[PDB]
Amino acid sequence: TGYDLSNSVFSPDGRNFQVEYAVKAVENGTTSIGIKCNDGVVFAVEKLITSKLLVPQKNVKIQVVDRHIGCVYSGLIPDGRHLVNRGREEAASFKKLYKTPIPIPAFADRLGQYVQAHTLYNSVRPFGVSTIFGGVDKNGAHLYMLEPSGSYWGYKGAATGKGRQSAKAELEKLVDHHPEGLSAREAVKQAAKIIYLAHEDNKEKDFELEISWCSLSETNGLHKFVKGDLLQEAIDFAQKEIN
Amino acid sequence: MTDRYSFSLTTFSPSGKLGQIDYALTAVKQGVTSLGIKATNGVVIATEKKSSSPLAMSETLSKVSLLTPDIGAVYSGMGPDYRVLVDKSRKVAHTSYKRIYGEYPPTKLLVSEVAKIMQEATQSGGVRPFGVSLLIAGHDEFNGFSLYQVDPSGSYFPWKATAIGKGSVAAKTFLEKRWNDELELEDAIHIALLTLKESVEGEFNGDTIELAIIGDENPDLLGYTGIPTDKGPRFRKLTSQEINDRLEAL
Amino acid sequence: GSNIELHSLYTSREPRVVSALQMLKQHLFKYQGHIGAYLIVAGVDPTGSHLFSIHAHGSTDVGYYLSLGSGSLAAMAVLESHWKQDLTKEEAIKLASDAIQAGIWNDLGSGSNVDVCVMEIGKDAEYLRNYLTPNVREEKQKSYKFPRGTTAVLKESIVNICDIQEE
Amino acid sequence: NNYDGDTVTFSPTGRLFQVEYALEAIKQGSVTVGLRSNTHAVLVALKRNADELSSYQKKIIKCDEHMGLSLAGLAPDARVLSNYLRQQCNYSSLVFNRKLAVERAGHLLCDKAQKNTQSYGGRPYGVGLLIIGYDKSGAHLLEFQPSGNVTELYGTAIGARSQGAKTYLERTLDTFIKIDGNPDELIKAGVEAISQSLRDESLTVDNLSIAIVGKDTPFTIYDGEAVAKYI
Amino acid sequence: GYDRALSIFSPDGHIFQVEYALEAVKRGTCAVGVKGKNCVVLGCERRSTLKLQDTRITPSKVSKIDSHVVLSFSGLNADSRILIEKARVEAQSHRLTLEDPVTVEYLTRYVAGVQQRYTQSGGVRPFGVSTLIAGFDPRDDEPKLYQTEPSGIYSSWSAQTIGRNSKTVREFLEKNYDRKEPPATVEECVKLTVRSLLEVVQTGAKNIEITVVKPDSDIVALSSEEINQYVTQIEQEKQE
Amino acid sequence: DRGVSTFSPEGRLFQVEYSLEAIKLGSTAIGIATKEGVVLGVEKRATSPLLESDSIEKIVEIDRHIGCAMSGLTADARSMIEHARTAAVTHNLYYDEDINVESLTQSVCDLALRFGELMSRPFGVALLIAGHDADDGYQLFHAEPSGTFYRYNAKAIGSGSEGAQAELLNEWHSSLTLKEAELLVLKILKQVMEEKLDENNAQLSCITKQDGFKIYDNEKTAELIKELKEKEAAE
Amino acid sequence: MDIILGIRVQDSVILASSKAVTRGISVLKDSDDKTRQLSPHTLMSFAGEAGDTVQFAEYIQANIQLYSIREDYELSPQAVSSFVRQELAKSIRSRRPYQVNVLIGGYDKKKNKPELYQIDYLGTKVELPYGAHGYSGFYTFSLLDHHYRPDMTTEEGLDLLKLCVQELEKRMPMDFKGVIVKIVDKDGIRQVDDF
Amino acid sequence: GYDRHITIFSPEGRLYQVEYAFKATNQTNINSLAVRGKDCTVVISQKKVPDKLLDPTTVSYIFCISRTIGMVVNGPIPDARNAALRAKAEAAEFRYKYGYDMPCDVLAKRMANLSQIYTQRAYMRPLGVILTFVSVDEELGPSIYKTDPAGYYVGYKATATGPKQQEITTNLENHFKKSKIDHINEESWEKVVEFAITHMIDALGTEFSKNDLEVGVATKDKFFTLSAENIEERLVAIAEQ
Amino acid sequence: GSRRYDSRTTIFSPEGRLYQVEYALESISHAGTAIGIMASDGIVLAAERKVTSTLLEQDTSTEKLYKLNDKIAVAVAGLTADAEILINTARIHAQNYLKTYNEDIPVEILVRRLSDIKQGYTQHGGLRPFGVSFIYAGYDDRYGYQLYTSNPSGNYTGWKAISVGANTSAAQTLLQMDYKDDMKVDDAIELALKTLSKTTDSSALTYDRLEFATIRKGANDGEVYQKIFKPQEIKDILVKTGIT
Ligand SMILES: [Cl-]
Ligand SMILES: [Mg+2]
Repeated sequence: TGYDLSNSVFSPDGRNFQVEYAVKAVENGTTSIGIKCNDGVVFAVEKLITSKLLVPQKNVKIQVVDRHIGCVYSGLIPDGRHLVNRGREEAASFKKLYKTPIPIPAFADRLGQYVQAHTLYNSVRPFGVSTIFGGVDKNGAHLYMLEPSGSYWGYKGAATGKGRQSAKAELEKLVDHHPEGLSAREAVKQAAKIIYLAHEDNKEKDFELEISWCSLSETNGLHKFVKGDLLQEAIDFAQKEIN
Repeated sequence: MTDRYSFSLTTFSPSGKLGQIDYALTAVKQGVTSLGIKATNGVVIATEKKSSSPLAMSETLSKVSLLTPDIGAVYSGMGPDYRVLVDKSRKVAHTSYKRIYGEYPPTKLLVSEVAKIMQEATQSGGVRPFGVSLLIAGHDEFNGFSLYQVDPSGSYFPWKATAIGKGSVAAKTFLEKRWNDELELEDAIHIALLTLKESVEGEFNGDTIELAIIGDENPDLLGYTGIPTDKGPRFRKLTSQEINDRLEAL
Repeated sequence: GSNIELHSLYTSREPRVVSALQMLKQHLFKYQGHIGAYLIVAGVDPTGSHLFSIHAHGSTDVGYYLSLGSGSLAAMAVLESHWKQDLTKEEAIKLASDAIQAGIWNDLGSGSNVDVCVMEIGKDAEYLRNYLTPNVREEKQKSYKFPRGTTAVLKESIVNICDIQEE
Repeated sequence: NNYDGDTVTFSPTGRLFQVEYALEAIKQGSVTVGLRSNTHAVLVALKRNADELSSYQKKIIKCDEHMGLSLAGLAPDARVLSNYLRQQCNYSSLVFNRKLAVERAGHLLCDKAQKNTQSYGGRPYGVGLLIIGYDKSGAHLLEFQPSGNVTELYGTAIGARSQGAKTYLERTLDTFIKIDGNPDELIKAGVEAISQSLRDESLTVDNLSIAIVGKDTPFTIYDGEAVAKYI
Repeated sequence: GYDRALSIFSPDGHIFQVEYALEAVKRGTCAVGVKGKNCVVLGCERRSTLKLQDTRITPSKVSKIDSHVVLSFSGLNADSRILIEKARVEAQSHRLTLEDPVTVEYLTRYVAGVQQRYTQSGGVRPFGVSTLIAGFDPRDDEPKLYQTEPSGIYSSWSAQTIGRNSKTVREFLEKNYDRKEPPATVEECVKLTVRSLLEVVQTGAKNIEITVVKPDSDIVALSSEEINQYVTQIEQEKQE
Repeated sequence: DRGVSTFSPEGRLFQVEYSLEAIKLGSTAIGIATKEGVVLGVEKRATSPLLESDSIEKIVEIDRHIGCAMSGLTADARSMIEHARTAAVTHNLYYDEDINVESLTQSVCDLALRFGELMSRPFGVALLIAGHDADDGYQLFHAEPSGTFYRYNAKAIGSGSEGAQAELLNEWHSSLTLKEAELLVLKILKQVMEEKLDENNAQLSCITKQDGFKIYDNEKTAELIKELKEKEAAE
Repeated sequence: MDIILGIRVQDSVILASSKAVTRGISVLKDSDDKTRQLSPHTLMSFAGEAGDTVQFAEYIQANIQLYSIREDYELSPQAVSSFVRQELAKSIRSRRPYQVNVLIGGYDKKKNKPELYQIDYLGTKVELPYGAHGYSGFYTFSLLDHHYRPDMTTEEGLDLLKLCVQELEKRMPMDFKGVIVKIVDKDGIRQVDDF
Repeated sequence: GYDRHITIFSPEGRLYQVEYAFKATNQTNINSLAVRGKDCTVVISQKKVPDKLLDPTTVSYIFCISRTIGMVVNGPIPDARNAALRAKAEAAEFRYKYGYDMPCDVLAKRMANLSQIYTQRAYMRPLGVILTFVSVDEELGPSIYKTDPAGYYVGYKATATGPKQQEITTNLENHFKKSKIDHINEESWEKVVEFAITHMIDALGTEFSKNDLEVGVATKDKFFTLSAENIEERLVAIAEQ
Repeated sequence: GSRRYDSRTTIFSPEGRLYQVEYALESISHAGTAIGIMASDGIVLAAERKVTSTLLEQDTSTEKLYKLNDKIAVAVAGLTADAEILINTARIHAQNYLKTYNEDIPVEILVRRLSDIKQGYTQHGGLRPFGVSFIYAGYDDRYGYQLYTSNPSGNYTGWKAISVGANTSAAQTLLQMDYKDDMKVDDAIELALKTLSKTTDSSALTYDRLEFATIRKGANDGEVYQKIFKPQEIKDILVKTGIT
């Protein structure tokens, strides 16, 4: 034993226990989801209201990369911010050299390689976040989810955090009941519902809903936050479904 | 990041032993048998092509390697370590010698350079020793034919004949009885094949044995004509057919 | 040539002309023409037969016939007059040496003898040092061998070239 | 236990103990309170002395004309982080002729603290900060933790016995937020809030430290007889 | 580069590596320094376990740093060469920039500063050496004698000893050395230095080295016979 | 083993806390600030009678208006003093003025936590930095290896610190004269010292606006010791 | 032109160096000693660009004195001259070369022979019976070609040197304000106070 | 027992971190197979999409390194992509420096040397992957070269990698014992892919749908992967005889 | 991080010893014995090769005696590979001195330089020390014939006669017994071989198990010659002295 004391050490299983311990930090975090729709993607996240003293709508969790990519994550919030800062540098250098905005699969690997690099040495710690991200590019809509190991895949729907099992079950129903696809405005409504349903795992403290989206028709392929009437419409739809 | 292993991973123990070097020698002991014999007019080096799978093409894996036109090398121990050493050995023969003096280094000095590289892996920061022992056969104008052994420590010794790896203890005894100072090259090849048969279990033929010589100059292998002083490489790898011909007269 | 040999050993393949071409031009380009090397590179490899020229600034050119140096104009005049497609080995050697002769006779920077190298496919390359020798010095009218003792000397001494001796 | 030797090591439950131990240093530190209205933002800090001959350790640091913070924990670490903020506020002014946003100031602190939690050799910061400021979107109050977590709040408190002041502010939320165009009453609410965290000792003239920033009010610190008014 | 912190504090507030360096000094051969009214004498022990030695070429224990200052030591011999070299370089550097040779106090402060630096620098261990630095300042007739140690602290001494069994010879010097009236002559000073070593040395043959330093760059090392005469006179007076 | 910049479960840096233990083993140093000046006094503590005590330099000048006393691993203080002197002189070069005592102290304390795996460990010495400037007048600071500095009306550091600090608690008042402070340092030093206090094993110093920083002669201190003995015998 | 001369006789080396220091239109000093003692039996005179001359001489002096202390031994004049040459040969391909010419006069105690070395700023070393740097050689070399012997005494060497200085004072355009003369022999280095 | 944490020798002369990297290779529970035709080299690999929420098009362990070279990986995807990106960079650099396309065997050697360095240098860990490179080389013809965490590499007539590699290996061994040749004597690559799939079915004892497999094909001057519909056409032909 | 695996090669024990230096000396104590004897008219270097084989090519072999320059040579005891690193450094140092001062390097200066390099590995860098002990045999015009030894600690000392490697305790006692100051080279040759013959762990001392060298002024007039003995020449001197 002692194989779990240092990062980048293979155990006799062939496992990196330090990365597996980073996953525990992710599982401890709040719920966040992603939904791939007809011509874009929708992101949503659970924000726990620790106290009345928290200013509503101010502590924003979802982050934009470039102008067409959205990023949300569960786990250690600072680690997620560090990853997004890197993502922004990666996207900037891509656009600098190649002119076109970075494609989503291309962007996904840039994060993947960077996270994977933090499993190669004992002088660094793995990332304590699973990141759900995506957007619209020349080839259409893309949704991805990236783990502490550096592992990522494309997704129809994605979920992580403390209420991931509840969310995953809800996402699986949508995939089955909508083979032809889901619209952007529908996805926002469904996203709200799923976060509310996933909140049963964090039911002690009340929460604040935060949604964003990229859509070719609704947002011209740019990342925007869901605000005002459209946000309230999604909250009402979500509240109606739980009752 | 940064390589933060700037300290030695090989250190003296209370008994005065250098553990990592001893353990590297143990890895060499497990390795497949290889040998070298020196004749009056040449040198022979040989080893078994231990194929990991019958689907694998064992011709693509070269255990016996040309370092210079007149110097060859064979090993016992960890194959990957050997492969990188051959790369470095080839390069150092150019950078530290040929690009300075306009000619290939003599056997002993190339061996000295390889030995240096292996010593540094025994003392430098954040590295383990090489897990191989090399046998380097070669020829040069002023020293003639020569055969050297190089160990993980960086120590090297000249030999009339020797063996390393799996069945080296038995093979060295076999060579002591057969070796004399009047051997011709063909006689040394014959003795090499006899010695190597003892350590091999399965098939024993040109396809499972790798054998090369340092002998006469080969103008046919030079690739060009017109310069009298350039007479061709003394290193030659024996073909599968050439080995089988000598196995009939065995 | 050194790096090509090491490359050939690494790859277990015979070297290609385009590899030497690429390595040369990238080296020369890096030094911005300060390495004054103007080369004609030729050879045969598994891909076929090749002929290139290299300028000191790093530009390369492809051709069936090329000439470089101070006598390149004298040589190219011959090549442009006598070159044709589908030349034989014997016709090409003649054309090449004729082109060099044009330079030897007409260019002051060129002279003496003609060296040749033939690189044919599926064969060893033959280097023909002093293929032609049309400029041998005529016999001198007189011998200038001096009478021994003609030169005035002040001192003599043996020089010790040997190492330090035993005993 | 076995996973608290350095900051580069997760525990089996996904915890970073060196960060948690750094968080502990804040709890040992003296209490400090932060609160704001729509027009002004106030910092109130209980200063601590070594003994009767000693001075009372300063808790509040000015970062710019429109921004500053109060500290709780390792004071030298607060000096490093406040110096960084001073430079960042200054870079924004010199290059962009732009006063640094309080939210963006929080983001910069978060990212600086984070690098110290993921790399070998270094250590987390051992201090918690309460940043107040007035920018183009009005008054702001931030809470910085050396884990990297930064939070925008109406009011808060950090340090020893800070739970008492935090509960008071949670009750008074609706009242003190409405205190617009009245600095003295907003400070009164802050002084009354920090009083809920006191035991044995009371607020004296060289014990109390107050700072304020607002609409037409540069970041200024009040100490000595300047705070006798509020005792 | 190798950056590892080798010299560090322990729970009881000790730097063990610095303290273990003092144990290396305790193992080293005894060295003694005594200053008279117009001179300083440096005595040194030579362990007689090593015979068949070539005393012409063997590194002498007392080293000249400049023409007016000398340095002896106790502890690791290899370590002492590094300090001596640095000290010699600084002595010439001082002459070059200040146009005046170093004071004995300055040279001591430099050597002590080097020793200190090695107690809080990454990747290095402390020097296992304590030194006795003696001499006369330029254009000054007041004798100077300083001591340094691995930690980096230094101080001036009327008389001092370092090395193995230094506790015994310090005991001797504390009762025999009078501050109000120090050794007035060279003879008296050398005699007291030899006497102090004879408490520890064993045989008074080739085991005692003596070096006398006088004002105005007047440094001389005594021979075997010259020292043997002191050894003879001391014991003949003792037989009473 | 373990990191040099490691936090304990209580939220303290191991190495900093251990360096504080080394300072407790050091010789006593006392500082007293008054409206007529600041007095600094130290215990020399010679290890042997053959050691020439006047070479023991535990009180040190930083500038004409700033002095400094030390306690602990005194060898570590040399680089701190060198930095302080450079900072003081450099500021005068850049600004044509004396540097504030607090600003000088802050500059010294910035070195404190520059250790890791920069220097390999914290300083094992505490400093009493005393001085005067036009803005804040006569001041006394206590600079630790934690990087923290407190201002003090009076302060004792070293082996007899907590016993001396309790004595300074009672004796100090805001109307102390310089002469009264001098005797008070001598009184408390004599109380906590192992060996009997005299002019050779103890040293006094002061900083005034007029004369600047001055280390006292052994003849001058001897008279103050004699003056102390008589006034204690007076009641 | 900073006149520096050197003559090697039977049992000693004699160096003569001008006393004037002229900066522009004014003679700032008329008693300047353009030499440094490298070791008890080795003396180096120098001439070249302002500042560089002294900086170089003192740098060499420091290095030789360091060697003497380390080894408790005096380097031979030949060894010192080779060290000096290498420093100048290193210097000439530097960013800013030392613009200094030197003469090294020494007495080798091992061989019991005087030795004179002439080294220019490029690092060009030659051992000579007599030498000079700058324009002085244009007058003195031919004069010494006529009057020199290897078996001359020190007194004859000084008379021969007076003849050089008289010629320089007659035919050179600058007033170099006379010379400081120093003798290097078995007993060490001494200055001739009346010349 | 720190000789099991970093890449230094144990008393037995073993590198335990290298051995444990070999075990990580099978973590994905996927089996791959590679065979050579006359004009082509075919590589097939099992495809497993357990989650319904996954976009199955993005789930892949086959990589297009260069126009001519393809690579299948056995091991975790992060290490797989790490190796893929490096191989792509190396292949591109090679073409720029030496003026011709990097051969399959040379790339394999280069990646093997990089792997060797991780077994010797302490600060770098081995990658828990086995890399199988395939191409139709312009000199050597159809080529299969495989690299592992030890830094070992060799050419192959055919090969298999994964948990059930031995079953596939013996199945292939027995076929080449009958035919007595070093390749699949077949003109079209379509039939070579059919051979590969057929012999994997026989060895593993499992039937495959179009979404259960992943196929890569190397021909002269290009390497390409088959779509689900291209594989379906392949499965239909197998069933009809 | 990496700290976990650091052996800390450059630290003191509680007793004030350098662990790695002490263990390196333990390694050297198993190495073949090497002896140096200094006489009035020259120096002898004798050394024993370790358990050789009949198939070892002796005439082209060199594991013990190495040439640093024309005036100085060394006998090695310990790791040969480590020794060659230092030997090549020493060879360069001698040439640097010659280029600078145009004189051959004094023996002590060369010895001090190598000894300072060894010292460095014990004080800083975190690397293991060189497991090598040298016997330096050399000549210069200042001190004449000189014998020195250096060990992994970087400490060096001068000697009239000295041994390193295996059985030095026994070897030093025998040398101390029969050595005299007015001794000559031919007598020193005999002493060196007789000492090895008694201290050897082998059954008998033969030519194939020895390396031998002399530094003599026995060169034509005032100059010094180095003689590295050939196998046949070692065989002859063994018969002459009456050992075989
Ligand atoms: Cl490579
Ligand atoms: Mg010249």
